[PDB]
Amino acid sequence: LMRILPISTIKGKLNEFVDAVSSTQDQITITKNGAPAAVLVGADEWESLQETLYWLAQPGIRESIAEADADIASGRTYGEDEIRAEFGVPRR
Amino acid sequence: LMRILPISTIKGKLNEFVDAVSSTQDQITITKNGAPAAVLVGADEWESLQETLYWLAQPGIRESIAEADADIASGRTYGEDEIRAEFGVPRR
Amino acid sequence: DDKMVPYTVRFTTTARRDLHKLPPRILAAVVEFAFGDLSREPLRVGKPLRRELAGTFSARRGTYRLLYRIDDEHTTVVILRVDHRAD
Amino acid sequence: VPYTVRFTTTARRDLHKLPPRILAAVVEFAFGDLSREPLRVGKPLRRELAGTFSARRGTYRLLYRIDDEHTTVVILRVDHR
Ligand SMILES: [Cl-]
Repeated sequence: LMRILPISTIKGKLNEFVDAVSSTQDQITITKNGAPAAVLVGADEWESLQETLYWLAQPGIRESIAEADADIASGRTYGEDEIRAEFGVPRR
Repeated sequence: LMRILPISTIKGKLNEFVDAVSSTQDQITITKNGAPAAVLVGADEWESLQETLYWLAQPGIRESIAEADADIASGRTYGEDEIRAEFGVPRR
Repeated sequence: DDKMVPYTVRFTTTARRDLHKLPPRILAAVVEFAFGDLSREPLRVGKPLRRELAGTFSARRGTYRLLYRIDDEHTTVVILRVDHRAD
Repeated sequence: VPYTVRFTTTARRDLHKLPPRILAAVVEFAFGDLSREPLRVGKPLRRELAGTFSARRGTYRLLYRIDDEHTTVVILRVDHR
């Protein structure tokens, strides 16, 4: 959901609007004098966005994902015992 | 500047907090009980993030910026007269 | 944020190649925007970008965008990229 | 309870480029906290990255998928500062 709301609609229901974006991808553009002034989103949503920004900026990101996706489809993956033994990082 | 503030601090003071973010790059994480619930930012800051995401959706964006930056340092740039000539877009 | 004088607008080779991708009406609109409104108010028509693209600005008109840098000391704007997306 | 964590060949190549202390930290996280709560230590990504998750740690990030049907986490990429 992508709601545009006056600040008067928010005031007094702050708990509820915060609860709503918190548990979802919803955003609220908050207007003041009819003009957008701020945006409210969930904390988890804000993190998702920051990490998306990070990853999209990395070189060969899409090619990486396509190659890793082809590994997944062929079973070219390694589990804990194999990785710990190849890289010399024993448990315990 | 990221500030982390309890929702009890925001309540009844939402005008002032919206004013504090709409004019700046600052962000407010609003908590319930030390747990982050929502993030408030200015409308302009939100638009900056959305436009950054738009450009980051272009494959090879940072490499093409490095090439453009090398262009600038090397004088491979084109001014109005040359651009309007090549593309047949005369003034007025 | 107002600029006292119009900035000199320049296109990099990368941006010029982008111009070539556009059909003539859009190509002409981009050129008139770059040398008109963008030149006159390089800060007001765009937004600064963030994180790894910090230092660049994006200006949108309808379905096209220009990516650019501002050099205040030399009253110059340099266009790095032009993109058009019909949706 | 804990998910089975796997590294793709692609992500394994990334591991080989790490300083040994960071390599060890990645291995301990991947087969520890990540295995226990992959939805808590990471976040789902958006736009064209929808379907993948990022876990940000001090010096490194892991890019991964979560397959709930088979209770598996698969690492796609490891990035390090
Ligand atoms: Cl990282």
